[PDB]
Amino acid sequence: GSVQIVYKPVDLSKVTSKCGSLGNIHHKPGGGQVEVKSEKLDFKDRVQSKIGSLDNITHVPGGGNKKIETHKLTFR
Amino acid sequence: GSVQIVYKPVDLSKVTSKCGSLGNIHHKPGGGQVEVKSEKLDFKDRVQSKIGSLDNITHVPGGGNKKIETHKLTFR
Amino acid sequence: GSVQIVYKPVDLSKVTSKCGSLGNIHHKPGGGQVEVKSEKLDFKDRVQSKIGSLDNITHVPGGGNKKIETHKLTFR
Amino acid sequence: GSVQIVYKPVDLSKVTSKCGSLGNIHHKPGGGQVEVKSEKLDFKDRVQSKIGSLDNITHVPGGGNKKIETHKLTFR
Amino acid sequence: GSVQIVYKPVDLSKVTSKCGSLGNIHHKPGGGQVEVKSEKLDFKDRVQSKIGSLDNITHVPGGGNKKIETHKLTFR
Amino acid sequence: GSVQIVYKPVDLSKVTSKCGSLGNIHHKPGGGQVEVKSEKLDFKDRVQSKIGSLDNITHVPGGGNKKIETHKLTFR
Amino acid sequence: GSVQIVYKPVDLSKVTSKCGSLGNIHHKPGGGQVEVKSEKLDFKDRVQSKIGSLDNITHVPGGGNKKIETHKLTFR
Amino acid sequence: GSVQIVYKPVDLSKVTSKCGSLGNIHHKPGGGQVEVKSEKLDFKDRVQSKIGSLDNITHVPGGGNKKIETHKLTFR
Amino acid sequence: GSVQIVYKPVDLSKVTSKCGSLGNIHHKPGGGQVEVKSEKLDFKDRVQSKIGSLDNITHVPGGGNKKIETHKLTFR
Repeated sequence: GSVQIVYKPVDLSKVTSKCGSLGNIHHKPGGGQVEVKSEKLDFKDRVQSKIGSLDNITHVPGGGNKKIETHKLTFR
Repeated sequence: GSVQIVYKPVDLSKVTSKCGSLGNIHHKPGGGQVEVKSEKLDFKDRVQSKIGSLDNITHVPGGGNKKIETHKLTFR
Repeated sequence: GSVQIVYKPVDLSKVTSKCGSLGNIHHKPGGGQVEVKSEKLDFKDRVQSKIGSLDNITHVPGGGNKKIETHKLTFR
Repeated sequence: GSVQIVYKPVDLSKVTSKCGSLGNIHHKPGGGQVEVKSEKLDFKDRVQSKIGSLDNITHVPGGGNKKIETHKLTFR
Repeated sequence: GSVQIVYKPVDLSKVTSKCGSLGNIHHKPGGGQVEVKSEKLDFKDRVQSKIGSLDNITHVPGGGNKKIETHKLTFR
Repeated sequence: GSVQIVYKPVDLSKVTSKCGSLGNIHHKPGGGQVEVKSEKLDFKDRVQSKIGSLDNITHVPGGGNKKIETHKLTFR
Repeated sequence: GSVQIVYKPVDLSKVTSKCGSLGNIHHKPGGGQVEVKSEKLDFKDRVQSKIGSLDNITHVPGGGNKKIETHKLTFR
Repeated sequence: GSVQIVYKPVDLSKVTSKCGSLGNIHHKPGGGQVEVKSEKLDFKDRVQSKIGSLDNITHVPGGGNKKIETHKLTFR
Repeated sequence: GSVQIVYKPVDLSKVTSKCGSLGNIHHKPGGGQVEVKSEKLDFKDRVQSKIGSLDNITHVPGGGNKKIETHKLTFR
């Protein structure tokens, strides 16, 4: 039939931050082990994997603001 | 038939933060173990996985504001 | 029939940050082991993998702001 | 006076050990911090000292037997 | 006076060890920070000292037996 | 006076070890970090000292037996 | 004392068979599958193992008679 | 003392068979599959192993008679 | 004392067979597949192993008779 779909989302939004001095941050990790013992790995379709990782992250963004959007229109 | 769909969500919202001095932050982890013993792994469709991970994160964003949106319209 | 799809998402949005002095950040990791013992890997289609990684990240962007969009229009 | 001293301690003793297989010893310390914050130090005569130290000792002597003697004769 | 001193300690002693296979010893320290903060140090006579040290010792002597003697004769 | 001293400390002692295979010894330190801080130091007589050390030792003597003696005679 | 053991068992026995025509023997099994799906095998001390064996045996001895003996004399 | 052992067993036994025509023996197994799927094999001390064997045996001895003996005399 | 051992087992036994015509034996197995799929083999001391064997044995001895003996005399 005479099907009609209008997709018109209007976005005027704002993500903002104000900060003074940002600093004097100390990160001193004391080491330590990670250990993974296994047998054969068998990953198939679309698998996402992380094994035995050791991370030490210092992340000091002045802003660090995030806006995430996902506009979707499926028709069949 | 003569079906009509109007999708017009209007967003005028704001996410905001104000801060003075941001600092004098100390992170001193005392080490320590992570340990995983296993047999064969068999991940199939769309599997998401993490094993035996050790993390030390210092995250000091001056703003750090988050806005997440998911506009969706499915038709058959 | 006379099927019609209009996709006109209007975006006037903004991600912003203001910060003063950004500095005096110290990151001093104490080492430590990562260990992964295994048998054969058998990865097939679309697999994403990380194994046995040791990371030390210092990340100090002046802005570090992110805007992510994913517009999608699928038709059958 | 006409003093006489005979010092004739006779030692016929034995310290002994017999051992079969000695092994399969594991020592896995997880790191971690040790810290000393102070004022002026003023150590004097005959001191034996350890300050803020982190130690890991593995000692597997096949014998490890100890015999200690201290013979003394003071005359005035 | 007509003083006489005989110092004839007789030693026939033995320290002994017998051992089979000696092995499969693992020592895996995980790192870490060590810190000593102070003002000026003023150490004097006969001092033995260790400061802020991070140490790992593996000692596997096949024998490792010790015999210590200290013969002393003072006359006045 | 008519003083006499005889110092005849006979010693027929033995320090001994018999050992099989001596091996498969592993030593894997994970690194680390060290800080010692002070305003300029002052150390005097007969000192043994170590500052800010980061030290690994593997010591596998097939004997490693020790005999120590001292035979002090003082006459006044 | 004068311990004595006499071991003098007399065997005069017979194992016997008489048969006419031995034949018109058919062994016609209808085939068929054997299937074993597994993971890693980890056999240690004294293991005796068979996996997936398929046998078709036709055994037609004209006699097939058996006599088994085990004479034993233990002294302490 | 005067310990004495006499081992003098007499064997006059017989294993015997009489058979007429031995024949018209058919062995026609219909084939068939054997399948073994596995991961890594890890056999250690004294392991005895068979995997996937397929046998077709036709055994038609005219006699096939057996006599087995095991004479033993142990002294301590 | 006067220890004595006499070992004089007398064997006058017989294993015998009589058979007429020996023949008209057919062995026609319908073939068939054998399949072994695996990962790496890791065999150590005293391992006895067989993998994937296919056998077709026809054994038609005119006699096929067996006589087995095992005389043993152990002294300590």
